[PDB]
Amino acid sequence: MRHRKSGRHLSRTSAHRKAMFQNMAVSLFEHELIKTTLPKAKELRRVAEPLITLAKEDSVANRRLAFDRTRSKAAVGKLFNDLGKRYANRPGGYLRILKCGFRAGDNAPMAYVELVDRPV
Amino acid sequence: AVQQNKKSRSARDMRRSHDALESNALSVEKSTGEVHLRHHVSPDGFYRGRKVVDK
Amino acid sequence: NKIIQQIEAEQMNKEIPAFAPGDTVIVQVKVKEGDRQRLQAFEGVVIAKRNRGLNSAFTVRKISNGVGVERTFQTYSPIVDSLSVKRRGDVRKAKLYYLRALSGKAARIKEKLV
Amino acid sequence: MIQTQSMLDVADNSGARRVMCIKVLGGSHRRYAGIGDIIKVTVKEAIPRGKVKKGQVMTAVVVRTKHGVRRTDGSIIRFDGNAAVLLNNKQEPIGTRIFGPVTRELRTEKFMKIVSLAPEVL
Amino acid sequence: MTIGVVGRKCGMTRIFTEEGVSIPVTVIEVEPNRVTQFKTEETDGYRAVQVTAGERRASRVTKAQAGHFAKANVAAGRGVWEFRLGEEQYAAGDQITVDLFQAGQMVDVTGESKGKGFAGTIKRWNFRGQDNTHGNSVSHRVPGSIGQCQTPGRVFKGKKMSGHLGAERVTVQSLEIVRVDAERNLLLVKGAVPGATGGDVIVRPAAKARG
RNA sequence: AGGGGAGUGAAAUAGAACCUGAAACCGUAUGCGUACAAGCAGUGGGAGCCUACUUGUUAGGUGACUGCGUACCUUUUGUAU
RNA sequence: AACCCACUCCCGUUGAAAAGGUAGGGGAUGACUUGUGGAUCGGAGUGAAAGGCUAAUCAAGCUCGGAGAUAGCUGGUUCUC
RNA sequence: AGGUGGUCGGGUAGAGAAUACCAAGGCGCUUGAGAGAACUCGGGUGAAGGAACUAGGCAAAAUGGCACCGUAACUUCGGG
RNA sequence: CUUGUCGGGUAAGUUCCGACCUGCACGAAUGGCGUAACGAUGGCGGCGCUGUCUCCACCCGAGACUCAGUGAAAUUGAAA
RNA sequence: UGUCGGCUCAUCACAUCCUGGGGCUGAAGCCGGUCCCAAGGGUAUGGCUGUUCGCCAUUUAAAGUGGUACGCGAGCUGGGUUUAGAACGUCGUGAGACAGUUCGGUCCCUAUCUGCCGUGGACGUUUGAGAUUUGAGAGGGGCUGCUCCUAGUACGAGAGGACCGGAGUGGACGAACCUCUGGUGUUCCGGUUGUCACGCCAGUGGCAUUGCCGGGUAGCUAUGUUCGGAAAAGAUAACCGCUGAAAGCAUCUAAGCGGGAAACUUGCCUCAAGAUGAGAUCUCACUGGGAACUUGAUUCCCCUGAAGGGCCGUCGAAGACUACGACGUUGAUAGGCUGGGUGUGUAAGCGUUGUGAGGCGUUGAGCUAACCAGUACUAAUUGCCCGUGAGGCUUGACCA
Ligand SMILES: [Mg+2]
Ligand SMILES: [Mg+2]
Ligand SMILES: [Mg+2]
Ligand SMILES: [Mg+2]
Ligand SMILES: [Mg+2]
Ligand SMILES: [Mg+2]
Ligand SMILES: [Mg+2]
Ligand SMILES: [Mg+2]
Ligand SMILES: [Mg+2]
Ligand SMILES: [Mg+2]
Ligand SMILES: [Mg+2]
Ligand SMILES: [Mg+2]
Ligand SMILES: [Mg+2]
Ligand SMILES: [Mg+2]
Ligand SMILES: [Mg+2]
Ligand SMILES: [Mg+2]
Ligand SMILES: [Mg+2]
Ligand SMILES: [Mg+2]
Ligand SMILES: [Mg+2]
Ligand SMILES: [Mg+2]
Ligand SMILES: [Mg+2]
Ligand SMILES: [Mg+2]
Ligand SMILES: [Mg+2]
Ligand SMILES: [Mg+2]
Ligand SMILES: [Mg+2]
Ligand SMILES: [Mg+2]
Ligand SMILES: [Mg+2]
Ligand SMILES: [Mg+2]
Ligand SMILES: [Mg+2]
Ligand SMILES: [Mg+2]
Ligand SMILES: [Mg+2]
Ligand SMILES: [Mg+2]
Ligand SMILES: [Mg+2]
Ligand SMILES: [Mg+2]
Ligand SMILES: [Mg+2]
Ligand SMILES: [Mg+2]
Ligand SMILES: [Mg+2]
Ligand SMILES: [Mg+2]
Ligand SMILES: [Mg+2]
Ligand SMILES: [Mg+2]
Ligand SMILES: [Mg+2]
Ligand SMILES: [Mg+2]
Ligand SMILES: [Mg+2]
Ligand SMILES: [Mg+2]
Ligand SMILES: [Mg+2]
Ligand SMILES: [Mg+2]
Ligand SMILES: [Mg+2]
Ligand SMILES: [Mg+2]
Ligand SMILES: [Mg+2]
Ligand SMILES: [Mg+2]
Ligand SMILES: [Mg+2]
Ligand SMILES: [Mg+2]
Ligand SMILES: [Mg+2]
Ligand SMILES: [Mg+2]
Ligand SMILES: [Mg+2]
Ligand SMILES: [Mg+2]
Ligand SMILES: [Mg+2]
Ligand SMILES: [Mg+2]
Ligand SMILES: [Mg+2]
Ligand SMILES: [Mg+2]
Ligand SMILES: [Mg+2]
Ligand SMILES: [Mg+2]
Ligand SMILES: [Mg+2]
Ligand SMILES: [Mg+2]
Ligand SMILES: [Mg+2]
Ligand SMILES: [Mg+2]
Ligand SMILES: [Mg+2]
Ligand SMILES: [Mg+2]
Ligand SMILES: [Mg+2]
Ligand SMILES: [Mg+2]
Ligand SMILES: [Mg+2]
Ligand SMILES: [Mg+2]
Ligand SMILES: [Mg+2]
Ligand SMILES: [Mg+2]
Ligand SMILES: [Mg+2]
Ligand SMILES: [Mg+2]
Ligand SMILES: [Mg+2]
Ligand SMILES: [Mg+2]
Ligand SMILES: [Mg+2]
Ligand SMILES: [Mg+2]
Ligand SMILES: [Mg+2]
Ligand SMILES: [Mg+2]
Ligand SMILES: [Mg+2]
Ligand SMILES: [Mg+2]
Ligand SMILES: [Mg+2]
Ligand SMILES: [Mg+2]
Ligand SMILES: [Mg+2]
Ligand SMILES: [Mg+2]
Ligand SMILES: [Mg+2]
Ligand SMILES: [Mg+2]
Ligand SMILES: [Mg+2]
Ligand SMILES: [Mg+2]
Ligand SMILES: [Mg+2]
Ligand SMILES: [Mg+2]
Ligand SMILES: [Mg+2]
Ligand SMILES: [Mg+2]
Ligand SMILES: [Mg+2]
Ligand SMILES: [Mg+2]
Ligand SMILES: [Mg+2]
Ligand SMILES: [Mg+2]
Ligand SMILES: [Mg+2]
Ligand SMILES: [Mg+2]
Ligand SMILES: [Mg+2]
Ligand SMILES: [Mg+2]
Ligand SMILES: [Mg+2]
Ligand SMILES: [Mg+2]
Ligand SMILES: [Mg+2]
Ligand SMILES: [Mg+2]
Ligand SMILES: [Mg+2]
Ligand SMILES: [Mg+2]
Ligand SMILES: [Mg+2]
Ligand SMILES: [Mg+2]
Ligand SMILES: [Mg+2]
Ligand SMILES: [Mg+2]
Ligand SMILES: [Mg+2]
Ligand SMILES: [Mg+2]
Ligand SMILES: [Mg+2]
Ligand SMILES: [Mg+2]
Ligand SMILES: [Mg+2]
Ligand SMILES: [Mg+2]
Ligand SMILES: [Mg+2]
Ligand SMILES: [Mg+2]
Ligand SMILES: [Mg+2]
Ligand SMILES: [Mg+2]
Ligand SMILES: [Mg+2]
Ligand SMILES: [Mg+2]
Ligand SMILES: [Mg+2]
Ligand SMILES: [Mg+2]
Ligand SMILES: [Mg+2]
Ligand SMILES: [Mg+2]
Ligand SMILES: [Mg+2]
Ligand SMILES: [Mg+2]
Ligand SMILES: [Mg+2]
Ligand SMILES: [Mg+2]
Ligand SMILES: [Mg+2]
Ligand SMILES: [Mg+2]
Ligand SMILES: [Mg+2]
Ligand SMILES: [Mg+2]
Ligand SMILES: [Mg+2]
Ligand SMILES: [Mg+2]
Ligand SMILES: [Mg+2]
Ligand SMILES: [Mg+2]
Ligand SMILES: [Mg+2]
Ligand SMILES: [Mg+2]
Ligand SMILES: [Mg+2]
Ligand SMILES: [Mg+2]
Ligand SMILES: [Mg+2]
Ligand SMILES: [Mg+2]
Ligand SMILES: [Mg+2]
Ligand SMILES: [Mg+2]
Ligand SMILES: [Mg+2]
Ligand SMILES: [Mg+2]
Ligand SMILES: [Mg+2]
Ligand SMILES: [Mg+2]
Ligand SMILES: [Mg+2]
Ligand SMILES: [Mg+2]
Ligand SMILES: [Mg+2]
Ligand SMILES: [Mg+2]
Ligand SMILES: [Mg+2]
Ligand SMILES: [Mg+2]
Ligand SMILES: [Mg+2]
Ligand SMILES: [Mg+2]
Ligand SMILES: [Mg+2]
Ligand SMILES: [Mg+2]
Ligand SMILES: [Mg+2]
Ligand SMILES: [Mg+2]
Ligand SMILES: [Mg+2]
Ligand SMILES: [Mg+2]
Ligand SMILES: [Mg+2]
Ligand SMILES: [Mg+2]
Ligand SMILES: [Mg+2]
Ligand SMILES: [Mg+2]
Ligand SMILES: [Mg+2]
Ligand SMILES: [Mg+2]
Repeated sequence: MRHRKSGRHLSRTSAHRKAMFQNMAVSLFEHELIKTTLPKAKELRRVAEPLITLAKEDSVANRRLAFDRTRSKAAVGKLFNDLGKRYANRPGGYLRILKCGFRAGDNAPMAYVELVDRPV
Repeated sequence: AVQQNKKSRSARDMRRSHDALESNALSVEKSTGEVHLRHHVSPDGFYRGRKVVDK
Repeated sequence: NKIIQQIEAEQMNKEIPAFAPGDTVIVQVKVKEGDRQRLQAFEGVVIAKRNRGLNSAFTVRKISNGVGVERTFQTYSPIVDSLSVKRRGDVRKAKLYYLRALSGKAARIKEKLV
Repeated sequence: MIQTQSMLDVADNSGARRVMCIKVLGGSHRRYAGIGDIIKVTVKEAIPRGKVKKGQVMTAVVVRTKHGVRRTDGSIIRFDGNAAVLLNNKQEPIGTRIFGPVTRELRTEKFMKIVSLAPEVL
Repeated sequence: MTIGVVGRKCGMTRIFTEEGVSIPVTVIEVEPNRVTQFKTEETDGYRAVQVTAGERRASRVTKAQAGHFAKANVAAGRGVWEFRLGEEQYAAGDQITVDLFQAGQMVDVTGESKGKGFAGTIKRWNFRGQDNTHGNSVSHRVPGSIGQCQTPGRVFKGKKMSGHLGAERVTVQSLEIVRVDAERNLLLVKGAVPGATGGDVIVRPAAKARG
């Protein structure tokens, strides 16, 4: 049974699931548009979106908290300087998911994840 | 465990009466007339009258 | 769950002072041994607590006549007539279940003076 | 809850130190004995000049359990060990003193004698 | 029996009596039921009343159901139910609230039990497991034997096997009404009610009663 | 890769895995039958429908319904076994 | 510990493997383990002895000959009246 | 997932060529994606009992280091 | 014959230990009777420990299930 | 055609062990003995032994007897027995033997068909559709102790001790549930060992079985909580009758009228019109033309496709895939956000005290999964496909 439970296993251990979403969020902040499998994109918004919320208030304790959850110095600086000021007046919903077909190799459903207000 | 008699031609064709394939939901973009999967970005990179990825 | 909250909120009128795990408390328990109604005292250290509104509870532990006994009280039950803190304890944990394996002088709780 | 092969100490002064449950009485296929339940025990250790011997089969009442007993308001009382009181053929205690506290579920007509002798009744 | 109300299961709580007793209680919210149709002997055979409760948005109501709901000026709700009444009179548009019940008043509650997906014989039928050691080979929770040798030489119909502990319709009998709330439209019933929070339940007077 | 034309040839459905090209086996098209019915699948009877021409005492294809009906070989006193 | 071995459970049994794996186990300066080269063989060899081993073959190896051994025993034996 | 002789063999802990985390160097084991039923395999925790299991404590749980104190019957006087 | 009989151990012991002698059918280098140390050796009994069990519950990975690709096996007189 | 015993799961008979109804008794009562009716439901745990049995210990209302390949190894085991090793007694010159002992000794198979447990697709139910239904039929369930009152009454010299009727509380079994008591909770919070890294200090992160641990939310769950077995009606069994002749009496029977059991039919719960005998009720939708005939339940073309269904998407205490349930901008379906709740237990930085480890303050701080409430910030498109165009004929009765 699974009643009222959140979270996908994705056929990994809990430690390897955590490392993978840590990597995915770092890539998303750096490139602002990435392509991945649809189930992975839906579990990613429960990790990346709370990090953008935390960067709205800039302080030493917040930046350390962001670094503990993204062990990346470039990601901590992209937050707190660009993301967090761009979404200061945005009440959630910072990333958007769009289905984009299937892979040729294994017929896996794919999706686009991008930030809502990319400068371009 | 294995069969004691071989299946007839008719018997195995009845098992395959559920093997048929269904079709997909296709839509046409009003701006360009291009066919795409319903609720999916088109192969040219459009969705709901907007350019999303531009290849 | 919004209307269960209102049904439970009408049954919570007792005073219920503030205490913490590790405190030494005295609980007056209502006993009816027939028609006569008296109060009994239960003195011991609070080893656990449970904050759930109407379903709140706390467990206290004592040594009666060379035998350890511990009772879990329902906080808003009418059987709990009153409660008072005798001493305050200085502990780091929320549940003091390690006191079950300690017996005499090793089971003492430091006192929180202020 | 007490079942066969459970060891429990003696809250009486009848000379026994440890007894083992060998039967839970009062029903076919009955599994557990709680506080106030009559059981059949064998004496495992005894005092040199007690009034019971080692290897003697007799009847006891369970007086104190680690599983505990629940009250009508939802509360529960637990103890740090299992204890029993040995009884004779007419179902009265064999000793003359009772050590440790007991509970109010024991205030029945047939066990009211041992309630009075108990230092504390919880 | 023969008449009841439809409600939603809100959850469980306690009532503390003044003498210090805790009563386990299930809270049932009964929105006031509305009479949609009345069936009599001469025009349907049997004799019953058809009822609805709740609300349903207009885009989700069909034209066949809108016309049925409009013969009685009664408005559309979620679901429709009948109660097989013995000798009672009701007219289209009538209301039925918690006011047909009192404190005391043993009642029957019917619901749809929680669904376990596909259960084994140990959980579904309370079979007993085999050895976990002493040489057992990949057969710890398996059902064992299912028949005999050449005589009959088949499995008997109704044999207990595995699959789908149901989300079925079950009835719990002789439950005591602790509190009737007419202003909040609440029924407080002692004990457990089948189903999950938010499910549909039917409350009827107890069929056995007597004792 | 493989094909559709065009050409060569008496002939490419003689195209190089190349004379002829059977059977098992696998398909596409058309006609009739088949979703309340129990078994060696056939046979005696038999309506209806389709096709052809001599327009029905005819030929071809299907076979609703119904009576009977437990494969072949070997070995045996004896086999649906 | 390495290295040599193979006591127990489980898995695997159409195996990853025609004898393994994980987890535990024994010996581990000696009657030890191991590389290279050499010697002994078919009624023969070798054997701290189990009828063990002698190229996944052993109460007498493999290969080719006598040789189409012999088989009072099973099986099969082909068109018509 | 087997077998195959010899040589080299760093750091921090450590008695160590054990073990753990790393260096130089090498690799992610040539089908993937999902979902999170029974059941099978390999594991974690478990109320109250504590061998009642079973042919049998099989399996599991448990013990586990260094220093010091202390240690029985028996003995071939080494031992135990 | 036989679970001989007596004693001990257990609430209860066809196994175990100590004896008796009626040895179906022990017996002295196919050695008799003892024996410290040793044994992945056989039998019995304790302490600790426990999912072995009462009686199973939850959780974690690998399969099983679905989708895409590749693609076996034993078996088989014919089957409405 | 795998042969004992154990485990798991059973199904039937009645020659009945308990519970139910009776006759006789060498039946005072409480207990019994024997026979008749009755198969609804029940019907031990252990010590020894490979044992089935048996004997013991302690229970129980009771610990039934048998059939089913002495039920059940393509469900498990492998202690016994019946391969190969070794030993004892006995027999044989010996190789060896014993239905005599003793220690050791590999249990294969991915389910085609029938069967069974679940869950779907197609078609039909005579125009189609949304919804609610009757009940032919079938399954489930059905056990029982003790205590008290009648009443220390009937009975009995006493000891002792009821029938009938009423109330309470248990055991075993089953269902549902998670408020409480607990378990779990590798998705929440802390402590800590070794090592590597983030330039370094501080602070953190990876790996070590989740490294080892201490707690714990939702969900799931029992050992926790609640409920159940009925009462009652009918037709009967054995049995007990009423009236009553054949046969002036007698006689339950021949005519007629009764009482009567956990068995049978209902009553309680669940499924149920594929019940092809395909039932019923409420409401909704569709009201254009030609052509050819082999001239009516016919075929073809143009036009027009409603009620509704599905595809698709966001999901679900629903789920193997399905199916089922809610929603799709006229929107709270999912995520986020904002509040709260819950858990953990006083973060970082700074300031003080100390030589330092550490302490103290800011500070019940910081963080917080699945929970509660609100909010369109993100994602649920602006679409396609099925489904048609008034529903045959005969007979009868009412209307026109
Ligand atoms: Mg959810
Ligand atoms: Mg996978
Ligand atoms: Mg890890
Ligand atoms: Mg097969
Ligand atoms: Mg077959
Ligand atoms: Mg065959
Ligand atoms: Mg065969
Ligand atoms: Mg055959
Ligand atoms: Mg198929
Ligand atoms: Mg479910
Ligand atoms: Mg259950
Ligand atoms: Mg069992
Ligand atoms: Mg078991
Ligand atoms: Mg095996
Ligand atoms: Mg296993
Ligand atoms: Mg048959
Ligand atoms: Mg069954
Ligand atoms: Mg030409
Ligand atoms: Mg040709
Ligand atoms: Mg040619
Ligand atoms: Mg030629
Ligand atoms: Mg050719
Ligand atoms: Mg051919
Ligand atoms: Mg075909
Ligand atoms: Mg037909
Ligand atoms: Mg029929
Ligand atoms: Mg058939
Ligand atoms: Mg004919
Ligand atoms: Mg013809
Ligand atoms: Mg015919
Ligand atoms: Mg025929
Ligand atoms: Mg026939
Ligand atoms: Mg016939
Ligand atoms: Mg033959
Ligand atoms: Mg023969
Ligand atoms: Mg013969
Ligand atoms: Mg003969
Ligand atoms: Mg014949
Ligand atoms: Mg045959
Ligand atoms: Mg060897
Ligand atoms: Mg192991
Ligand atoms: Mg090993
Ligand atoms: Mg060596
Ligand atoms: Mg040496
Ligand atoms: Mg040497
Ligand atoms: Mg050696
Ligand atoms: Mg050498
Ligand atoms: Mg050589
Ligand atoms: Mg040679
Ligand atoms: Mg030779
Ligand atoms: Mg030789
Ligand atoms: Mg030899
Ligand atoms: Mg030899
Ligand atoms: Mg030999
Ligand atoms: Mg060779
Ligand atoms: Mg060889
Ligand atoms: Mg020879
Ligand atoms: Mg010759
Ligand atoms: Mg020959
Ligand atoms: Mg021969
Ligand atoms: Mg002969
Ligand atoms: Mg033959
Ligand atoms: Mg032959
Ligand atoms: Mg080697
Ligand atoms: Mg090193
Ligand atoms: Mg070592
Ligand atoms: Mg390693
Ligand atoms: Mg590394
Ligand atoms: Mg490197
Ligand atoms: Mg691979
Ligand atoms: Mg497991
Ligand atoms: Mg395991
Ligand atoms: Mg494990
Ligand atoms: Mg464990
Ligand atoms: Mg835990
Ligand atoms: Mg435990
Ligand atoms: Mg414990
Ligand atoms: Mg113990
Ligand atoms: Mg035992
Ligand atoms: Mg046993
Ligand atoms: Mg066993
Ligand atoms: Mg062991
Ligand atoms: Mg264990
Ligand atoms: Mg282990
Ligand atoms: Mg271990
Ligand atoms: Mg010793
Ligand atoms: Mg003997
Ligand atoms: Mg003897
Ligand atoms: Mg004896
Ligand atoms: Mg034993
Ligand atoms: Mg013994
Ligand atoms: Mg002896
Ligand atoms: Mg003798
Ligand atoms: Mg001898
Ligand atoms: Mg001599
Ligand atoms: Mg001799
Ligand atoms: Mg000797
Ligand atoms: Mg040795
Ligand atoms: Mg040896
Ligand atoms: Mg020994
Ligand atoms: Mg024993
Ligand atoms: Mg489980
Ligand atoms: Mg799993
Ligand atoms: Mg595929
Ligand atoms: Mg596939
Ligand atoms: Mg029968
Ligand atoms: Mg009878
Ligand atoms: Mg009987
Ligand atoms: Mg009688
Ligand atoms: Mg008789
Ligand atoms: Mg019976
Ligand atoms: Mg029976
Ligand atoms: Mg029966
Ligand atoms: Mg019957
Ligand atoms: Mg009945
Ligand atoms: Mg037993
Ligand atoms: Mg035994
Ligand atoms: Mg009894
Ligand atoms: Mg039987
Ligand atoms: Mg048998
Ligand atoms: Mg039997
Ligand atoms: Mg087996
Ligand atoms: Mg067997
Ligand atoms: Mg097997
Ligand atoms: Mg079988
Ligand atoms: Mg079979
Ligand atoms: Mg098997
Ligand atoms: Mg054996
Ligand atoms: Mg031998
Ligand atoms: Mg001799
Ligand atoms: Mg061995
Ligand atoms: Mg068949
Ligand atoms: Mg069949
Ligand atoms: Mg039927
Ligand atoms: Mg039944
Ligand atoms: Mg029934
Ligand atoms: Mg019973
Ligand atoms: Mg709970
Ligand atoms: Mg826990
Ligand atoms: Mg550390
Ligand atoms: Mg560094
Ligand atoms: Mg550093
Ligand atoms: Mg600090
Ligand atoms: Mg540092
Ligand atoms: Mg660290
Ligand atoms: Mg690392
Ligand atoms: Mg590692
Ligand atoms: Mg590493
Ligand atoms: Mg450890
Ligand atoms: Mg933990
Ligand atoms: Mg907890
Ligand atoms: Mg919980
Ligand atoms: Mg009756
Ligand atoms: Mg007369
Ligand atoms: Mg008469
Ligand atoms: Mg008559
Ligand atoms: Mg009657
Ligand atoms: Mg009854
Ligand atoms: Mg009856
Ligand atoms: Mg129908
Ligand atoms: Mg039918
Ligand atoms: Mg109908
Ligand atoms: Mg429409
Ligand atoms: Mg639609
Ligand atoms: Mg889904
Ligand atoms: Mg709104
Ligand atoms: Mg949301
Ligand atoms: Mg918030
Ligand atoms: Mg809190
Ligand atoms: Mg502080
Ligand atoms: Mg601080
Ligand atoms: Mg920290
Ligand atoms: Mg403070
Ligand atoms: Mg807090």
